[PDB]
Amino acid sequence: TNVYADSFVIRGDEVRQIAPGQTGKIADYNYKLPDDFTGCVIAWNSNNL
Amino acid sequence: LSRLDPPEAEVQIDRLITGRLQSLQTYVTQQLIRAAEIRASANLAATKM
Repeated sequence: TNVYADSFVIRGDEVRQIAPGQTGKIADYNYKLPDDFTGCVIAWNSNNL
Repeated sequence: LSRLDPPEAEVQIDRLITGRLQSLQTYVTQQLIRAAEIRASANLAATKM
């Protein structure tokens, strides 16, 4: 029906916090995914930019 | 519910739900069989009266 693309830049080892049911600082206070999240999480290193 | 977060708690709650539901279904089936037996006995008693 629709697709929402959420764009942000994150520090490396805490990228694992972006997933359903995760706990952690980014998942807690910055970007919480729902436990029944349907979608894809796409990330890449951006030290060049 | 006090020890675990919702995503971690859910898998335990599902096991408890399945177990208790199976126990309750077994109880209801046993009660149905016993009710059939008692119905036969009650029909016999009504005929005897």
